[PDB]
Amino acid sequence: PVMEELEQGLLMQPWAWLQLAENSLLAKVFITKQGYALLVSDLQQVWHEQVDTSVVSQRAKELNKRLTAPPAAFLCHLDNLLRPLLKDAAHPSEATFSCDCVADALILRVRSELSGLPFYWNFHCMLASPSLVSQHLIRPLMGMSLALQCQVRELATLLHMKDLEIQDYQESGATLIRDRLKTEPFEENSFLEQFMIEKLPEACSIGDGKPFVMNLQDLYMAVTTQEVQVG
Amino acid sequence: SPPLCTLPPGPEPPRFVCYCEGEESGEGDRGGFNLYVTDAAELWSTCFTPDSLAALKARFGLSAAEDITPRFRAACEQQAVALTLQEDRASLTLSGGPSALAFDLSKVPGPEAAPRLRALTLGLAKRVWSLERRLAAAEETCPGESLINPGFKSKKPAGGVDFD
Amino acid sequence: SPPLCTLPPGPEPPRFVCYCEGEGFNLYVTDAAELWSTCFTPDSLAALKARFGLDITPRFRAACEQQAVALTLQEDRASLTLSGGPSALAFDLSKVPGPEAAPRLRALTLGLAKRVWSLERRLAAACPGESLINPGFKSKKPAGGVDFD
Repeated sequence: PVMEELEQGLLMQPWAWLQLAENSLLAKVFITKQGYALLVSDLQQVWHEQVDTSVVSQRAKELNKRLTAPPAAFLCHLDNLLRPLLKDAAHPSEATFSCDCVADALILRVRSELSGLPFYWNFHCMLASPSLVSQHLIRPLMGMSLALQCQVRELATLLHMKDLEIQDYQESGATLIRDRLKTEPFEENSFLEQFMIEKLPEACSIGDGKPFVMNLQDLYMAVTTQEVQVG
Repeated sequence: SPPLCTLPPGPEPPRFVCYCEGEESGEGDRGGFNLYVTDAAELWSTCFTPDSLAALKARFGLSAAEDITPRFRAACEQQAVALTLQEDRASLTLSGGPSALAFDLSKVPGPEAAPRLRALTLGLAKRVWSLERRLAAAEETCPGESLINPGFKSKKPAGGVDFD
Repeated sequence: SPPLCTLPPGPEPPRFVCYCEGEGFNLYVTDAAELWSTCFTPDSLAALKARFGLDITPRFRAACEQQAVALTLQEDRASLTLSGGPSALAFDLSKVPGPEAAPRLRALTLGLAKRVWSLERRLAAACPGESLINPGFKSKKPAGGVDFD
């Protein structure tokens, strides 16, 4: 059951932007006293990891020897180190991050100072399975796109109603005072034609993934929650 | 000023008050997170335990080190709290965050609840006094065109002889 | 804005809280466990006003804002000294029965919670069947004769 709770928590969490020494990644981490689950990506490949208390203790002992800590304390310290970075960036961290892309696997090394002493950890993230990758990226993105299309349709209907009201005002023996405040009739086809050639090239640039985390996270979280509730 | 809220919402007279205690900041004494809810006649407390805290945090997709006080305060501000009272148990539903949270509460013993009620009353009086004083104190107490002469280009300052 | 005061109001946590209500108005002072009330009556209130040459509510509020209230407790008796006017006024109170007071503490707690919420919110923003042929006459169903059940 603990693994199931870890998976559900990882699914609930939103994407965050991580700036390594040279590159950038999109990461989602869920840490509990029983272990943790991590999912990283760079818009080309997705790596996933999930570890339990025993693995955490073994890795802590083998990496940073001379430290005798229970797995729960190590997990809590890892959460304290990671969560602030994911919530906000460009703030005092003092936690170096590095990545090594070994054959068909990734190693994410995190270094920090725990009360003025070294503290090292490594995430051994293997290639994520298609099922998990799909459930975490593809279906939520399609749901978000459909929701945004519905929002656009609703806004278009509202604009049509406002245009009808303006037409009624004009036809009711009216005379606009400020000619500058004159909105032209709204046409869906014309607006789409203008947009696709004026703003799509600059509005469809994902880049390194920063816009995705900065703009479409609330919708992503809502879609993921709805999918979880459905099934 | 620990987060708290009163129910039912609206202009009707209050009939229930809920608040949270614990998770004190700083290096001083720290107590486990707990919720106290009273009708002014009976008191309900979580009676949580560290295993209970871990189970509650993991159940709702919340990390062990995650702090629940900000979520409680945000929900109290939004008045997204719902209550269901049983014969001897209470269920509290919070919808202030992205995901709904469920809490279970049991009646506190009377001998132990009475000192808790007295402390709550004294604290409420102190907060009322402090906030009233604060409110009383605060509420009342063309490029290259000269700007000077439009239509004439701004002449550059006279430099003179500048040897190369 | 019912006036109230706490003792001590400084950094030390308050011990007793005093207030007034319903101007059978009686000054209520509570430690959150026990209560003391003046139990004023119209005749006694008139006699006290005549003796002191008299509303006390403005003076009580001024003292509470300025924290010019002095408390004394002795067994079941309580004594209050109020200052701010030309001459300080002294009042006496007896321990009201607990059974009669429990509703008083409940109401005080509910009112305090309501005031806290309200002040925090304030500081935050700072004819079917009518016959068509004959209007005014109800439509009448055609005579169905005898319809056996």
